[PDB]
Amino acid sequence: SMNGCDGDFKTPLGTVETRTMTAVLSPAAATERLISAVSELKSQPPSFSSGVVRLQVPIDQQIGAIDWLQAQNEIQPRCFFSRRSDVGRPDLLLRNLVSVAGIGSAVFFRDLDPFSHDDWRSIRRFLSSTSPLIRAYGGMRFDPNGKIAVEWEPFGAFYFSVPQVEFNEFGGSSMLAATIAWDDELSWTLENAIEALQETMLQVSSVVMKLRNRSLGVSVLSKNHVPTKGAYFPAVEKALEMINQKSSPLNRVVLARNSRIITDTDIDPIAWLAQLQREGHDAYQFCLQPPGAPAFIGNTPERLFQRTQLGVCSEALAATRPRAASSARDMEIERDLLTSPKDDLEFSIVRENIREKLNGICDRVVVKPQKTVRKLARVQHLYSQLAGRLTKEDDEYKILAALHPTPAVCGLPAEEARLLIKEIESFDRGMYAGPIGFFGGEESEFAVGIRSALVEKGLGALIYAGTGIVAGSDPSSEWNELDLKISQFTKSIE
Ligand SMILES: C=C(O[C@@H]1C=C(C(=O)O)C=C[C@H]1O)C(=O)O
Ligand SMILES: [Mg+2]
Repeated sequence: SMNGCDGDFKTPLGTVETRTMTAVLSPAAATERLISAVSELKSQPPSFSSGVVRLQVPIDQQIGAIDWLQAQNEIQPRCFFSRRSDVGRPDLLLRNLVSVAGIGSAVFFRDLDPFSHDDWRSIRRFLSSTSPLIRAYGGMRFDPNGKIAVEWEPFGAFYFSVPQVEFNEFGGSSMLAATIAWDDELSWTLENAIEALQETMLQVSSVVMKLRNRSLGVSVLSKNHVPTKGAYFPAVEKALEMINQKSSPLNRVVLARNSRIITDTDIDPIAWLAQLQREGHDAYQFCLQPPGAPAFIGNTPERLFQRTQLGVCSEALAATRPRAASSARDMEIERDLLTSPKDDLEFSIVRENIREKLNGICDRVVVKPQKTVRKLARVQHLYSQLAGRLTKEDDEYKILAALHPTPAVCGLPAEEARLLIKEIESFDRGMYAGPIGFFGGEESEFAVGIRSALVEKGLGALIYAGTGIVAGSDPSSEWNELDLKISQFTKSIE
């Protein structure tokens, strides 16, 4: 492929364009027609020294993108993204993509230095408002200045990629697409790109089985935590005095745990993700797997931001109490959350901090509601949606730079929290609690990379979770909460 960060981001490409083929009925037909479209393009090519050409075949059937991805060979990077069902909740910004899978890279974007405005421009060079589905999938480290552990090395400080071949799932139809990207200045010519693409296309599988199985077929040989429970309690104790004494301004710090599971045979991360998706309501599903890397997957409720043209939306998601088995206990826990003066104050400093980030960029911000409880499968959180209008679409980078990270995954004051995390946590968060999603021309959307796992062949998996330590947090209670948060992974692996 080619690293678009190496490109001349101030010089526009020769073209960025989408070509739609006649619709077919099945994925096997789509794969054959797409092979033919790439061939025809090779024989009647564009002649620019740089460009992006997306060729897409509509499929009349509704096919799950994760089922298509499951059928594919290990052609990396592997991408997956499915936005939230957003059931019943208002869309404050007042054909839609249900899921997308990608294999290979038409162009990728990676650096060891933090994602910068120039990097954002480098990606924007490959997108266009008139090609809405040309999108770059990936994310950014929680802390792009932290020490990178080896398991996170392939991800860099950030990793994005336009798929070589992708499957788009819509409400009542689907689409197979392939993307040709090239830049002679980077010694990745149109002929290089077409040749790489034609090899991948002959490897694409149309045996798209509809998956059902609950058994992943792996035995867990051990489970250990970093930190262990014996190291965690003192760490939370240390944070709690910093908060309650008047030497440290700390009011909130999110402290995380890496739960390591060793398996005999390799976990299939796409199969695992597929099982979280059928059981995951109102959540983002994602996979990011750079070449030669473990697969970063997640099923997260939390939006960092969504942008549609000039409208930007984010949310404040903080505090955690468990769900209860009985209806009366569940409601009592919920009312406790909604009425506690302490929780109100702790949630407010999160909501108001995010509100003002948006307020610094948008003319005016809407907050709705001020405070409710968002109920998930095993936990429930306090919650608030915040939306604002950009003056210009190019302010997208400002949104991203202002919001990541919010106090929901880092803390307050940000400076003192971020450095306590650096000193207390002995593992690399990597892209856990980092932005994960995609850039597009007129639309971009990023989840917060929580409720996620790193899945490594020949090893097993790292399962991540954190909790907000605030005045009055109970170490035993928070430890139990970390177990509840990773429970969607630990149950389904069995
Ligand atoms: C840190 C994440 O949880 C986050 C921290 C919130 C809290 O303060 O409890 C709850 C929702 C998330 O924003 C995680 O689940 O790993
Ligand atoms: Mg807490």
